Amino acid sequence: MKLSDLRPNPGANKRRKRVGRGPGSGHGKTATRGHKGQKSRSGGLKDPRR
Amino acid sequence: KHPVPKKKTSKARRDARRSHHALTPPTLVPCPECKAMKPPHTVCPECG
Amino acid sequence: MFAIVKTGGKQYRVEPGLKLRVEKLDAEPGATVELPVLLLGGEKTVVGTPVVEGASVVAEVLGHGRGKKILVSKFKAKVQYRRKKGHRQPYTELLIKEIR
Amino acid sequence: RGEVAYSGRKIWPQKHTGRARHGDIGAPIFVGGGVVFGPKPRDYSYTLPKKVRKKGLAMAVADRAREGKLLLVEAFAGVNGKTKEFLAWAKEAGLDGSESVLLVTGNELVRRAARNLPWVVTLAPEGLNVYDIVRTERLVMDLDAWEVFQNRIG
Amino acid sequence: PRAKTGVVRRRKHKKILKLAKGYWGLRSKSFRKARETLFAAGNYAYAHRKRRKRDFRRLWIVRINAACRQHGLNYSTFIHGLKKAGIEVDRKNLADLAVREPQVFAELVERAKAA
Amino acid sequence: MEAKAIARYVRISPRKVRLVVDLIRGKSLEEARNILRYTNKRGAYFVAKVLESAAANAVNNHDMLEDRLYVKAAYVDEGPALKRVLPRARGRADIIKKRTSHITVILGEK
Amino acid sequence: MKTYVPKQVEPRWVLIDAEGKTLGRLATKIATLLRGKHRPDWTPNVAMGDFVVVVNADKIRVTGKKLEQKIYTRYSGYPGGLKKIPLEKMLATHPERVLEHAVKGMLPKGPLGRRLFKRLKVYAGPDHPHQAQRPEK
RNA sequence: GGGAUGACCCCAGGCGGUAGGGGAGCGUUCCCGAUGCCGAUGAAGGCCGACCCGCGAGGGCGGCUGGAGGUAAGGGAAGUG
RNA sequence: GGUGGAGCCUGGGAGUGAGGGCGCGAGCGAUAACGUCCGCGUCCGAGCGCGGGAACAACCGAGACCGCCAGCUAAGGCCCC
RNA sequence: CCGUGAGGGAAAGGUGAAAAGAACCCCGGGAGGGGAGUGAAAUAGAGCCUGAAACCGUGGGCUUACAAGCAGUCACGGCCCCGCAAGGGGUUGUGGCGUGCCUAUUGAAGCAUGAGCCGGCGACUCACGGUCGUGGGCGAGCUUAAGCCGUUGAGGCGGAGG
Ligand SMILES: [Mg+2]
Ligand SMILES: [Mg+2]
Ligand SMILES: [Mg+2]
Ligand SMILES: [Mg+2]
Ligand SMILES: [Mg+2]
Ligand SMILES: [Mg+2]
Ligand SMILES: [Mg+2]
Ligand SMILES: [Mg+2]
Ligand SMILES: [Mg+2]
Ligand SMILES: [Mg+2]
Ligand SMILES: [Mg+2]
Ligand SMILES: [Mg+2]
Ligand SMILES: [Mg+2]
Ligand SMILES: [Mg+2]
Ligand SMILES: [Mg+2]
Ligand SMILES: [Mg+2]
Ligand SMILES: [Mg+2]
Ligand SMILES: [Mg+2]
Ligand SMILES: [Mg+2]
Ligand SMILES: [Mg+2]
Ligand SMILES: [Mg+2]
Ligand SMILES: [Mg+2]
Ligand SMILES: [Mg+2]
Ligand SMILES: [Mg+2]
Ligand SMILES: [Mg+2]
Ligand SMILES: [Mg+2]
Ligand SMILES: [Mg+2]
Ligand SMILES: [Mg+2]
Ligand SMILES: [Mg+2]
Ligand SMILES: [Mg+2]
Ligand SMILES: [Mg+2]
Ligand SMILES: [Mg+2]
Ligand SMILES: [Mg+2]
Ligand SMILES: [Mg+2]
Ligand SMILES: [Mg+2]
Ligand SMILES: [Mg+2]
Ligand SMILES: [Mg+2]
Ligand SMILES: [Mg+2]
Ligand SMILES: [Mg+2]
Ligand SMILES: [Mg+2]
Ligand SMILES: [Mg+2]
Ligand SMILES: [Mg+2]
Ligand SMILES: [Mg+2]
Ligand SMILES: [Mg+2]
Ligand SMILES: [Mg+2]
Ligand SMILES: [Mg+2]
Ligand SMILES: [Mg+2]
Ligand SMILES: [Mg+2]
Ligand SMILES: [Mg+2]
Ligand SMILES: [Mg+2]
Ligand SMILES: [Mg+2]
Ligand SMILES: [Mg+2]
Ligand SMILES: [Mg+2]
Ligand SMILES: [Mg+2]
Ligand SMILES: [Mg+2]
Ligand SMILES: [Mg+2]
Ligand SMILES: [Mg+2]
Ligand SMILES: [Mg+2]
Ligand SMILES: [Mg+2]
Ligand SMILES: [Mg+2]
Ligand SMILES: [Mg+2]
Ligand SMILES: [Mg+2]
Ligand SMILES: [Mg+2]
Ligand SMILES: [Mg+2]
Ligand SMILES: [Mg+2]
Ligand SMILES: [Mg+2]
Ligand SMILES: [Mg+2]
Ligand SMILES: [Mg+2]
Ligand SMILES: [Mg+2]
Ligand SMILES: [Mg+2]
Ligand SMILES: [Mg+2]
Ligand SMILES: [Mg+2]
Ligand SMILES: [Mg+2]
Ligand SMILES: [Mg+2]
Ligand SMILES: [Mg+2]
Ligand SMILES: [Mg+2]
Ligand SMILES: [Mg+2]
Ligand SMILES: [Mg+2]
Ligand SMILES: [Mg+2]
Ligand SMILES: [Mg+2]
Repeated sequence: MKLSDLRPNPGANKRRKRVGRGPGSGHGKTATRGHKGQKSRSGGLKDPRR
Repeated sequence: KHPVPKKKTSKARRDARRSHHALTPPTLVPCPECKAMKPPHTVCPECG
Repeated sequence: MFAIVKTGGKQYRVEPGLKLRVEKLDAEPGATVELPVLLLGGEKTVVGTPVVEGASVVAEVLGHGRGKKILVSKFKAKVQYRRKKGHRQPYTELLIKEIR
Repeated sequence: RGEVAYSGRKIWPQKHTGRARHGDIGAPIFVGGGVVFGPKPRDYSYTLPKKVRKKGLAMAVADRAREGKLLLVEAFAGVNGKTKEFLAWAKEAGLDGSESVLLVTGNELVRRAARNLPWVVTLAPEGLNVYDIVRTERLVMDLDAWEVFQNRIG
Repeated sequence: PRAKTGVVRRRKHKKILKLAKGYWGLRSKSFRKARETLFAAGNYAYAHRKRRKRDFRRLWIVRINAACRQHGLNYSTFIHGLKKAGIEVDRKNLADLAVREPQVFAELVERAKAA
Repeated sequence: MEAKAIARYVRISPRKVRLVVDLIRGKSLEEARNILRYTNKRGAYFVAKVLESAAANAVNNHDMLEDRLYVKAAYVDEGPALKRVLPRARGRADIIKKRTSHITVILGEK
Repeated sequence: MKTYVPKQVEPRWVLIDAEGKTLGRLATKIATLLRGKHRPDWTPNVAMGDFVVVVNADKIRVTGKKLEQKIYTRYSGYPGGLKKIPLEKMLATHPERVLEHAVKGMLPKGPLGRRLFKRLKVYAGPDHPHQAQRPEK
């Protein structure tokens, strides 16, 4: 082995969800939050488990 | 009140406005006595 | 003399020596291709039926192409939907040798 | 925006000036305003399971041993450290400086003799780590060291 | 590490403006009016690729129909005659025949009127 | 062979002076000389200087023969604008731009 | 294989009597001729197509009550500036014009359709300029 | 299915799409790779291009400019479009 | 019978909780409303992509993976535009 | 600089290895330029590295004064250019087609929001818990925390605890 070939297994990095970069790219604009009120708002909702 | 332009006028529509803005050169006669050039019906700048 | 032949779901008017581009057909470059037994003579009478049966056109497969890229774009206003796709269409280039 | 220099003052009355609408100029929407979600000091450490470092150490040696690139030596004699003296013992050792070498010995004199070679990295045995095994083409230990590397695994 | 815009956004805009070369006024000069014009020009191109196929056929027909009205019949009967005669040759594209090869065209009229 | 003078940072509005430069272009230096004298705009003063500096540049530098000079090319580009505050009613304060011309006369032989 | 398109053709000329031909039925034909849609090299963007001369206008006949009942309208830019001219008065005043307006309305709109109209020359009764060619109906 | 246990060939199907879910990728800054490699016979950046590769985001290549930097394969992390 | 982008079970992520036109069944209205309220269906919503209806979200036709200067049709059309 | 005052509060870096920072001459009142000279380079000339875009200008090709429009697109033709050529680049005469982008809405070209244009800044993060998944380690077990030793980009130890 050497540092060139080290690398991780095919699971194990994933490497995550952007949100709010371009259209198409999926998430974009509304950033998966979808159209107005409280849940889209910054502090969002009231703690739904109660 | 207070009229205002509704759209920035285009580079073309303004330059078209200026289609009349060109100067015409001064109209000049050669001086009967002196060598030089004069507007007619005026007194020569050299040798009145 | 001329011939009206059919290749790739399309009909073209071939004289001998004419180079022409055609929906891509399966054969090596330089192989010889016998074009389906076609539709018309340039000496007239021979027309007939779907196809005059047994008279042929032979053409040399000159090589295989890919056409100049066409950009296929799709845009839907106020829905935030755009797609951009390049497409270039495979072809085969032929030389018309003789009309049999 | 809370940590930037500027005032807390509202810049404009908020209605009727014909302009957009603002707070303090510390707001991240202003040039010179605060950053949003940018870096703060953080500690990147985590605790890798000891068994996993133990194994990966063993495995990393093994990978070198299975290449035949491990060599254990006794005593040097390229000691009393002078990189000239080490360079001799290294010649007889067949290490020509054509492959990076990781040299593990507790002998401070041999260590400093090799320290300055571009192709040598050196360690006390108690600091054997896998990152240095993998960086180096050849692994070289003495008979101490290798003894404690052994007692360290298991 | 901070990754600022740097070179990227300029290149993106330059790309579009190259595509907009030749458009009127700001539509070639301004990244936005360029981008807007392109959206159009891209859906028009797709629409008119679809409809170039229609546009050409309509011309062939007017020309076919014109030439066999010279020989005294319709387009509509003529096509039936050829459907009858098995002559599904014509592929209206060959009104090339109708113009350059008149006597070939005439023999096709005849084969058509026998039905 | 050509000769050129450029007056730079001439404090005048390009549109205004460009208009007289338009008067003398492709003209023989002798009529250009007359036109500027009897053209009434502050722009003739300036172009005249550049003209002359370029005609002078022709004879003493590029070996160009004064009698054969005409204006082969010429133009005014627009230098940096001096900006000043103009106080208005109800506390207002606009900015007038006092603008700047870079005048170029380029001479050639007929 | 590209579709054929003419190089410059030479204009043919035609002459029609129009006496007793009806109106829209004559106009239909004059239209197709003007366009050149009989010529089977016809092309939409060109203006290849016959010039047309018509004599014995004023002698067009029409069916129904249209001589009294059919009105042509003309709007000036001005208030109340809509003029209503009944067919009979037109024929009695500017016969032709009745064919001209019938063919104009039947040619395509545009710069080219406006040129084709220039190639229709309509006269009342007989004669005309004689130095072109002109076959018949 | 082919028995290459395939990374490909053949056959048959599906492939409008906002909210939204899922999946693959492009690029940007930084790190290891790096005491290395590219570089004045010209780095980055800029301006062109009708050429090549890529579905695309992009990557090349040539010319001009520029005059001191740049940074592979493979992986890591983010003030990343 | 039906192998279907069917069904059922467990669990991760949602978004939605302003609907609208049309048809048919009612109520309210005046056997008014481009009215209003329910029911069953549909389409627009998201198919303001395509053909027809002069033009026109939802009426008729038809579910647009890409390319073709090939063919057959739908609705609607075939005097000229 | 703004505010009576508490107080608010900016912009603004880069010639060149080296000033060798352009003597002298010419136009000019100066400014500026033109030669000369320096320099590897002077569109490195001090309003100085690179020098993008909006914006303005000179010159050249095609084009346009009986046509009408979200400015394009598809076709054919003219002229100009590159080429060996069926080739391609430019431009646009005529013909077909064609209701800007974003936002918000049941529904917008909409006579509903937003935007003069260009460049640069600009918004899903981090910590600690949780709960799922996934990659690995060990598995009736798993695992250390604070510390301590070592190292100076070396790791180990530590079993309280959970
Ligand atoms: Mg997604
Ligand atoms: Mg979505
Ligand atoms: Mg969500
Ligand atoms: Mg919103
Ligand atoms: Mg919500
Ligand atoms: Mg808040
Ligand atoms: Mg809140
Ligand atoms: Mg639209
Ligand atoms: Mg959109
Ligand atoms: Mg504060
Ligand atoms: Mg503060
Ligand atoms: Mg402060
Ligand atoms: Mg306060
Ligand atoms: Mg306002
Ligand atoms: Mg500030
Ligand atoms: Mg700051
Ligand atoms: Mg090394
Ligand atoms: Mg090394
Ligand atoms: Mg940095
Ligand atoms: Mg940014
Ligand atoms: Mg079709
Ligand atoms: Mg048929
Ligand atoms: Mg005042
Ligand atoms: Mg005051
Ligand atoms: Mg202003
Ligand atoms: Mg398929
Ligand atoms: Mg889809
Ligand atoms: Mg679907
Ligand atoms: Mg080298
Ligand atoms: Mg050199
Ligand atoms: Mg960089
Ligand atoms: Mg470069
Ligand atoms: Mg690098
Ligand atoms: Mg950010
Ligand atoms: Mg389902
Ligand atoms: Mg679920
Ligand atoms: Mg509710
Ligand atoms: Mg809502
Ligand atoms: Mg409700
Ligand atoms: Mg409802
Ligand atoms: Mg009914
Ligand atoms: Mg209703
Ligand atoms: Mg009702
Ligand atoms: Mg009702
Ligand atoms: Mg419904
Ligand atoms: Mg909606
Ligand atoms: Mg909608
Ligand atoms: Mg649907
Ligand atoms: Mg509409
Ligand atoms: Mg319609
Ligand atoms: Mg419709
Ligand atoms: Mg529809
Ligand atoms: Mg489909
Ligand atoms: Mg003060
Ligand atoms: Mg310096
Ligand atoms: Mg020199
Ligand atoms: Mg330069
Ligand atoms: Mg320089
Ligand atoms: Mg500057
Ligand atoms: Mg430098
Ligand atoms: Mg500079
Ligand atoms: Mg510029
Ligand atoms: Mg010009
Ligand atoms: Mg007229
Ligand atoms: Mg004209
Ligand atoms: Mg057009
Ligand atoms: Mg908006
Ligand atoms: Mg709203
Ligand atoms: Mg509303
Ligand atoms: Mg509403
Ligand atoms: Mg409007
Ligand atoms: Mg609006
Ligand atoms: Mg309003
Ligand atoms: Mg509103
Ligand atoms: Mg911007
Ligand atoms: Mg998150
Ligand atoms: Mg967590
Ligand atoms: Mg978690
Ligand atoms: Mg496990
Ligand atoms: Mg210590």
